[PDB]
Amino acid sequence: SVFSERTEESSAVQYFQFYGYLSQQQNMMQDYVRTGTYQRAILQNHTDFKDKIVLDVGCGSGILSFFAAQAGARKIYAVEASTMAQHAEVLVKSNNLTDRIVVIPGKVEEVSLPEQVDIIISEPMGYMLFNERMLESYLHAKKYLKPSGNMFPTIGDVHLAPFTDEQLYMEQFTKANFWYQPSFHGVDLSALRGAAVDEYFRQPVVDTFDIRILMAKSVKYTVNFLEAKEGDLHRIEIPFKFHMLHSGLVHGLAFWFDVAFIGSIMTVWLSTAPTEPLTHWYQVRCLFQSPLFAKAGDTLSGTCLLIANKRQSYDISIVAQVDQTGSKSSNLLDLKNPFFRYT
Amino acid sequence: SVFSERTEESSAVQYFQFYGYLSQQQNMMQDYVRTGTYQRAILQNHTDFKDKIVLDVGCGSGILSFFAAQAGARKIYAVEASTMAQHAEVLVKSNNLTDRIVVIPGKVEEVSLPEQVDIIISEPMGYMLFNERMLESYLHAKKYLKPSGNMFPTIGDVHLAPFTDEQLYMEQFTKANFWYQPSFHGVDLSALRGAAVDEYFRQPVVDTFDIRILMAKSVKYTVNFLEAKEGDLHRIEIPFKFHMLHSGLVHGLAFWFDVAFIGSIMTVWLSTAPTEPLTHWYQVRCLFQSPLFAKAGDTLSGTCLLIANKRQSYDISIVAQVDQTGSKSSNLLDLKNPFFRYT
Amino acid sequence: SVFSERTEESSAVQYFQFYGYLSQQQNMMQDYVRTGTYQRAILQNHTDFKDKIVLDVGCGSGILSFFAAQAGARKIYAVEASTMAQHAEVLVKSNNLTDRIVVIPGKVEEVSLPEQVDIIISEPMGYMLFNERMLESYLHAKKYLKPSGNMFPTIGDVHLAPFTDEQLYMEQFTKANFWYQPSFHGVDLSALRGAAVDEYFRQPVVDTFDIRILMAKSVKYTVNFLEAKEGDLHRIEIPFKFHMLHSGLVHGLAFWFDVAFIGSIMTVWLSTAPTEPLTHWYQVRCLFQSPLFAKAGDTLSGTCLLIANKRQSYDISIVAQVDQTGSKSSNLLDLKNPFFRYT
Amino acid sequence: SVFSERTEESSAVQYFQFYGYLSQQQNMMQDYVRTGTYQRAILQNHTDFKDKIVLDVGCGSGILSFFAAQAGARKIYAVEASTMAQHAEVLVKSNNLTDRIVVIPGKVEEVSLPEQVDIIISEPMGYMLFNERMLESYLHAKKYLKPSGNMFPTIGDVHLAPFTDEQLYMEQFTKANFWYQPSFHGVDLSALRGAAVDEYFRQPVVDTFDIRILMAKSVKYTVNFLEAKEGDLHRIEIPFKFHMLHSGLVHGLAFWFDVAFIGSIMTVWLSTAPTEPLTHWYQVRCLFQSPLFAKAGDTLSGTCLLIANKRQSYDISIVAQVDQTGSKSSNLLDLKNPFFRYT
Amino acid sequence: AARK
Amino acid sequence: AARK
Amino acid sequence: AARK
Amino acid sequence: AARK
Ligand SMILES: *C/C=C/[C@H]1O[C@@H](n2cnc3c(N)ncnc32)[C@H](O)[C@@H]1O
Ligand SMILES: *C/C=C/[C@H]1O[C@@H](n2cnc3c(N)ncnc32)[C@H](O)[C@@H]1O
Ligand SMILES: *C/C=C/[C@H]1O[C@@H](n2cnc3c(N)ncnc32)[C@H](O)[C@@H]1O
Ligand SMILES: *C/C=C/[C@H]1O[C@@H](n2cnc3c(N)ncnc32)[C@H](O)[C@@H]1O
Repeated sequence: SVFSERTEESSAVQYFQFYGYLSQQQNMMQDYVRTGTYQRAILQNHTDFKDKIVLDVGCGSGILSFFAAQAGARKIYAVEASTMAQHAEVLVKSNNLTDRIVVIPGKVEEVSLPEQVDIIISEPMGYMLFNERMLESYLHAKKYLKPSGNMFPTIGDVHLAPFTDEQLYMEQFTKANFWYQPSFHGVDLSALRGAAVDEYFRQPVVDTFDIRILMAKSVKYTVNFLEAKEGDLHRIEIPFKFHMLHSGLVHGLAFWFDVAFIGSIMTVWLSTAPTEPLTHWYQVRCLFQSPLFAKAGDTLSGTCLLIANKRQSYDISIVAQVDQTGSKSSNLLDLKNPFFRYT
Repeated sequence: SVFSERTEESSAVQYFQFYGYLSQQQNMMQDYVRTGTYQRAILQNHTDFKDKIVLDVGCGSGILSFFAAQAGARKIYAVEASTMAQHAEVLVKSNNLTDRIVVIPGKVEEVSLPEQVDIIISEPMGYMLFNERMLESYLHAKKYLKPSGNMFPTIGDVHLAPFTDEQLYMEQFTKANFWYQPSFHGVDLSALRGAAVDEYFRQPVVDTFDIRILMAKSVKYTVNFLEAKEGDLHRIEIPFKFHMLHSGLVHGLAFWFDVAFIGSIMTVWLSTAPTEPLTHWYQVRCLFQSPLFAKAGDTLSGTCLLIANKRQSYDISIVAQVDQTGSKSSNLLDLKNPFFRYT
Repeated sequence: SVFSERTEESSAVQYFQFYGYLSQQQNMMQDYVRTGTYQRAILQNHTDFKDKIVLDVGCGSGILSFFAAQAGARKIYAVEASTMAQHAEVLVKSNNLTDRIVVIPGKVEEVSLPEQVDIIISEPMGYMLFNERMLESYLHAKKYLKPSGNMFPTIGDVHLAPFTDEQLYMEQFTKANFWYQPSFHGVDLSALRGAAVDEYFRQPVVDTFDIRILMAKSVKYTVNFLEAKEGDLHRIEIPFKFHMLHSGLVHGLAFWFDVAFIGSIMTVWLSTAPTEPLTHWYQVRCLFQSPLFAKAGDTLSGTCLLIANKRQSYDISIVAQVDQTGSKSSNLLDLKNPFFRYT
Repeated sequence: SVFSERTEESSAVQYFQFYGYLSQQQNMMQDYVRTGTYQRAILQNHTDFKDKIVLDVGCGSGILSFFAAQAGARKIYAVEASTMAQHAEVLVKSNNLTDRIVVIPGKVEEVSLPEQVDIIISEPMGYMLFNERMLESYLHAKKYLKPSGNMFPTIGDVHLAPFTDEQLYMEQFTKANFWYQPSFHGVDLSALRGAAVDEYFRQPVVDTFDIRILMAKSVKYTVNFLEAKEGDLHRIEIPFKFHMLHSGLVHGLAFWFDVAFIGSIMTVWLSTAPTEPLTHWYQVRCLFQSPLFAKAGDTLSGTCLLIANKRQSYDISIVAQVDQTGSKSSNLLDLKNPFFRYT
Repeated sequence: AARK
Repeated sequence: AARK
Repeated sequence: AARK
Repeated sequence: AARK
């Protein structure tokens, strides 16, 4: 299938096992910004669901299917590849919705639907929006969508902005300098210090932060889920040209995302920006190997290239330079192995 | 290979990937109780290494091989299956021990050593001793051991004792009762209540505790690595009969382990008991879904049964009953997915 | 007959038996807030008593009739159905007030008075105001009241507000969880946990609490005793709409009451609010079996329905929902079997 | 029937309403001495139950029937008159004992049993053994017992002993002296002080105490349930002659009780004595109206006469004298209305 | 104490 | 608490 | 906590 | 700061 050719089976097994746990469902459900905004987006756009046919891609416990039923949907096909599908079926039975919600266990790329649907709903967003590569399954599901059907969420915006965080940067060497000692119990570890530094810098930092570390207004990359194709997510090139609002040392780029539910009645936004209440997506920061000095008015230009890999994530390549001085930096990061710094 | 036949490939990939990270090596090396005791056991039994052939199973960065070299070993074969083997070779060269430590990359069940060894050293202990199933690889390596050869560690003692900890029980119990809400955002979750409780209490709790919570003297199960065969660890049955020294609710069984290095000069112990300084193994507690009420002087009897699984861990079965009242508690736990509670 | 048609004989027997004890009379009389406020309301409104004809409904030991005499009443008919009427007549004689206070034993619904009265005094308030159903006898006694006569107390205000109290909730939850044991002395009680939770949470909790637990400004329901008909109290519907001032878990609704003595000189208030000094009425809290999560700014709306029963109390039904999420809670409580938690 | 002829219907409705609550069952079940001793008595005498027909009088939740089922009983008929019978048969079905435990709702005096039984089990003991008058129902149940059948418990011993408690005695007048004041809010209450004293002295005191207050060895009144007739409990004359072991003021008599389960294998005792751990029966104390001075070596003789009444309790008449001085006192108490002084 |  |  |  |  399209999923199998895209995914190492060892990665897929560990991925769907992770989502088989009720504790993981609970963690996402207790995110009030997340769950509450999805409910409002669906209920306040009730005409997009009243007497409609709905597909729920990756329904988990089925909470979005229940919101679609609260909004008056006639039939909801809830597809889930993890063992959580068994628990969703129990909830559909116990909530007396067997006539209106049909749980289909399996991958959306491999299951069969009895009919085309009017609207697709899903939560395909990972870290930095794209992590987990679930957006491809979401777009793949458009093969079940009627010609003028809708999608909830409809569009996604990824934001990038340069930041300064001297303490976060120096922290990488503090940790790596453990190896810079000539007699650890009699052993000289110093030859591995450089490898330790490289390892820490390859890790994106999943964390929240104060918005005053940002040094320029964000740049935005938009995906229209109604138009985008699966293949458009294999290689995501995000050029940027920041006009620096503040002078200082740029230590990397910060990432966040917003999705929009564009309904017939209204548009509802779900935002993970650092100016908004914290969600379980937090924000993501990728450090530069070498910081770049920039003064206010300067321009920091470069490219963030996301290359999809078969571990359901992306290799991140960031290149940046201060145009006025020519000093440049780069970094290669593995979005699959982030550092969860928040406490 | 013996390893491949007993391990799922998705789990083994995940496992050796985890141990390829220098940050993980640092975390173990910074445990001074662990590292200092290993060096003590090796240097103080230097006649066990002076001019001997040594096998180091799962050498990681190679620190135990360096200790064996400090003790005067003539040649040390350092086997490591993760990508850490290449970092170990870097340290061997930078420490000018290429004439004495030979890194052999691969799984110890699949490599070939050029000669038999006088002594095997390793750190095969996981959580609750048995997690990671590395003891089987350690015993498997005895095919390379000469008749009167030695093993470091030589024996392993698993201790178990009943504990009372109302706060811990209520923490896990409260988490599971999220799934009691009859109207989570207007959705009835209560049908999944029982499944949630089963999942949460399947998680062993890894952290430390004050010995005041122990309700009886520990029962100990001993594995003699010199005599045990690899297949002995497929099914581990630990019967127990506790003489309750205090009255109260028995919320589960606490586990820890000690290992002894039975050298020719002296025996050195490495202990993870709660009466001893904390190590990175901490201690492990298996909670009962429903605690047992016991009176001082009662006997708590039963069996702890560990069935080795294909995820390099064990399915744990704990059945315990208060003999004086017939009150019984049967529990299943998945050692591979624990709750890391320490902060 | 009006009384006997609405009360089961058995309950009426134990009710008037309870009030026949001098110990109980002392317990109410020692409440200085209660007794002092009544004397203040009567003495400071002496013009409502000077040379007036008074009816004291449920006079107990007669204290309120002595207050009316101190304020100058010409004649006081003190009616009391319990055996305490014998003791009241003893006090009337010993205090040399036989020319002013006439004890009439029996139920106010069954006795005969020689004349109409200018003012009625009574203490008809029970827990949550309405318990004991004595307000109906108080209103029934208006058949003896001259056209523009007064009533002391004149009006009654019931206040209700949502509260957070995890400790109280867990206290009752843990009690009910005794019936979750699968091996109590070898017996599985778990099938009865549902019935246990129902039984335990039907009990209103009578005690006092700090005002910090209230999550919204109280809603008030007013009964004007000058206008109300005794049948108005058979079915009391209290709709409510709370504007949540704090985020958190709503564990139930708290209740208290104030009564006003609206005399010709001044209005005197007797308050049982948690902001006021404690009285022997304390406060009343109805717990939800499952708390509702609410955010500050949300609206908690529903209906509190009190239906009178033949045990001189009320069946309480509380339906509440968080409007923003559709989260709903329905509860049934037995006001005559409360949990007296004060200690 | 026998029950209704001897019981006021109003007393009977409250009685069986009280035992219909799961919280009341829990209180008795949580009494470890009570529940644990009943279990041991039954299980340690397995030959009295194995393959036998058993009658459980007033089974409540059914715990004793499950113990009898644990002991190998062939068939158990569990009779219960309160609404707890519905909960008992829920447990019978839940423990897969529908084939061996038959729940018969109703009074043992009015239900029909199919077949005679080998042994009757029950917990008919109330305060000072006889309160609640359930021993008569227990004895009435012998109409279903096989000629040489057995009864568990087999015999009951009520113990009486003189005590000294100056503070308990003076405490009655301290409480009554509330009424001895000439201007309680302007009212002379003093004429009711004597009535208040009389009221307090009619109440037995249910609480525990230090055994150092007991002034002589107890005298014991024994009921053999295998021999006693129901009519033997209508008028229970307990003569006593205490050989005083201590000199001092005797303020009244303390009461407690033991029952014995006389099985074929062994005899097990359940004791509520103040020398034993506290049970939910506590102990009972009845004050004399005036204390008696006695020296060690004196004899304190008299009679405790228990007269059954229609409220499922006893009127207690105590007369006592110090033989060597002629000093005498007495009291008349209502066991239906005890004072619960414990905390 | 209280009123019941 | 106590029995009754 | 956070997703993944 | 634990093993695995
Ligand atoms: C972020 C949440 C993802 C949820 O969707 C499920 N899921 C991922 N990928 C698929 C495919 N291809 N088909 C069905 N369901 C999928 C995850 O298991 C999780 O519940
Ligand atoms: C707790 C430490 C484990 C170390 O040993 C290595 N390791 C595990 N299992 C094997 C096998 N079968 N062969 C070689 N090395 C092994 C881990 O990679 C880790 O360094
Ligand atoms: C809260 C105090 C109640 C007092 O009033 C007496 N009482 C209750 N109900 C009646 C009726 N219907 N008639 C006369 N007295 C009544 C209670 O006995 C208590 O003293
Ligand atoms: C102390 C516990 C008594 C239990 O026995 C029940 N009970 C009392 N009296 C009777 C009669 N005559 N028939 C059946 N069950 C009886 C109480 O209800 C309580 O459960």
